[PDB]
Amino acid sequence: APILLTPGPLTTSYRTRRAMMVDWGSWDSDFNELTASVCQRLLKIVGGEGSHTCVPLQGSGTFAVEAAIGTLVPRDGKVLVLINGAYGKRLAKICEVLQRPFSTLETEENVPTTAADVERLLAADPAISHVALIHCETSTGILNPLEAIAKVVERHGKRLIVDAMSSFGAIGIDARKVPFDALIAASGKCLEGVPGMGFVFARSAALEASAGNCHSLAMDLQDQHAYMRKTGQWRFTPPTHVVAALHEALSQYEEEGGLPARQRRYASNCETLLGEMARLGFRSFLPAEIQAPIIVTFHAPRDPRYRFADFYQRVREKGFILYPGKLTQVETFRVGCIGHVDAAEMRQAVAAIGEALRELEV
Amino acid sequence: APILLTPGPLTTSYRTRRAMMVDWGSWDSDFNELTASVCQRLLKIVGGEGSHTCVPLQGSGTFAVEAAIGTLVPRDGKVLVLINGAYGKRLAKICEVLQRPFSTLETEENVPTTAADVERLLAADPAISHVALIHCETSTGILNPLEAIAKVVERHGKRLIVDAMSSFGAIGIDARKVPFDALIAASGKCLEGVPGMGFVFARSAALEASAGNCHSLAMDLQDQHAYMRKTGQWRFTPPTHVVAALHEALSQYEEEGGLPARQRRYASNCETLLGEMARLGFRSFLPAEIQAPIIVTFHAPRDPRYRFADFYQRVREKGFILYPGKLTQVETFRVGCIGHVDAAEMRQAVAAIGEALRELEV
Repeated sequence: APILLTPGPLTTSYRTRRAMMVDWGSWDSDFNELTASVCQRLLKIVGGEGSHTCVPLQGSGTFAVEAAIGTLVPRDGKVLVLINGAYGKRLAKICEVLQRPFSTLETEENVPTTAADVERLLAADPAISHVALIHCETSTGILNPLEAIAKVVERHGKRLIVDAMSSFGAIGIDARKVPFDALIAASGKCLEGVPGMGFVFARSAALEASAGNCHSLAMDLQDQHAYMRKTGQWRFTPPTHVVAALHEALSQYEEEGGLPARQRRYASNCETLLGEMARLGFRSFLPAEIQAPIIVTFHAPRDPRYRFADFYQRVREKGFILYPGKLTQVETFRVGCIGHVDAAEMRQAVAAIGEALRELEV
Repeated sequence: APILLTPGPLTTSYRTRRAMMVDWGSWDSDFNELTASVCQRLLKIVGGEGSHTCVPLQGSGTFAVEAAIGTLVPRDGKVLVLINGAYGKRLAKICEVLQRPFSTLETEENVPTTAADVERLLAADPAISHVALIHCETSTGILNPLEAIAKVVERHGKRLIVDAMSSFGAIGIDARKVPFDALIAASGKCLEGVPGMGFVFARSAALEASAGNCHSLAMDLQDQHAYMRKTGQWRFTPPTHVVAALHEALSQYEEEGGLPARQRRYASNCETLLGEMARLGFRSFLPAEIQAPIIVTFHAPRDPRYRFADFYQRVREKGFILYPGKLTQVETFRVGCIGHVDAAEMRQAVAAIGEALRELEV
């Protein structure tokens, strides 16, 4: 099994995988307990103990992003979508599919979404009800300044929907300090669970009033929450093994020292990565002042010999799975620095990368 | 870990769980291969090699049922929903939420949906475009006669959407003999995978023409299929470990002798169950002539001492998790006979049941 240097699904600890060796009953109180501990550990992290509720959902994070747009953004609401990358585009496609009146702020891939340009467009038309953005655009690993953007959004009585899939668990987000109606994350990223379940931190009072709003049965967070309030059970088949794994990964996250411990490791991995790759002659697409310690985009070698598909295949053989580029304009590739990986796996990865290239991109 | 005598999530083999000990890359060709083998093994079973395509989906089977109603049933289409149980009700809620013009045939819980009453209502109004039903209502384990109903539906140029979640893998369904536009199943039932992914066998030509129809991004089987045609990849995060488990469970299903081998075991489990429970003084809710070998509903003991929650708890301690009743009118409970369980675990379960009751329901 190669190490996965991707934005998830990623390399998980074996504790994490062990947890899946157990079959649970979805009706069973033990599983009801498991579910509740997961929700409360999650709600603990985001700092939403008083004001929000953690609604878990089957499927990927996109499922839960849609679920949140669907259940919280009303029929008569306009959303500003910030779109500085691929995740941002998905937000646009989701509002459209839900035919939700919406408006787009595309700010190109190499530069952050600014509080400033969010300010002007908001001032224009009080029509807009909601603002939606991605915290970390994994397409390039740009970190958007959410705290600056949240404050600017709140200052205008508009409401924030934050996609924190790639960043939740690793970049500090505190609910009482970053006002939002919805933060969405998933199981298989910075928390280091396996993939297969999403969750939404929704404001208690927004969700309670959202009864009937959702365009979807399966993705109705109000119906989901209400039923789970009542019975402690999921409406529909839960992915039991995924929830257990996430519970166990949450155990490890707490043991290791929480967000700061997870952030320190990733920041360290991010450095070793940039450090070693620079020493190979690689340029990062982003300079350090904007670079999230989640995933690094690197300019492809100019060498007319360079083939990503080749380069990927040789590095796999040496025990490391990298990630393709996602930019239309300049050829690149990506290396994650997250999951159950330390500074020393990073340098072995770069050393492998170097070896792969010497057969024969120069 | 107790044995799960439920309709799933259920007791899985350990081969199945072992498969999850591996992290896969969603972009990785190995995982692309894994995904394709799963789809083709699935498409093989339902007999849809020539006419249908297996679209896999994240989340539970309900997610894929919605996905199929959403992507295949047009804006200008009326659906007849057959509703002889809880699964049937969900179908009604889904068409409503999708605001799909629809109509209901409720036939009570103890008697099958008949080809005859489907015939009349169809003749009434050619408005109806689609018919939807559950093959096995797990609420009672009634088997609906789908072959009789399919033929009656086809005979009227209407189109069938079949929820086969509880029955697929164990009751014979052949595509060239049972005309349908969509059969939906999931990973965590009669196939004995773990839960966490759905799939839809959609008619090749219906799905190809469904471009844009879906009410959902996440649940758009056309967009999902098209993208997977192109890249061999899932649009969004796949639950890699779930797909691997299902692959491995599909391996075992093929080794053991396919549908007939799976059916023989379950029919045998079903007998031992009925056999032993009768010998305790239990009455099944259904007589043998209608009873699917999936799950058995049993009349609760009349004894004013009887408490399901108590009865459940003691049987758990003895290594068996049963299932609550789901009927509004008469008190019952349910015992599954599916998953990785043989005739001899069935009799140990009944013997435990007997023991649990002797402390002190009489």
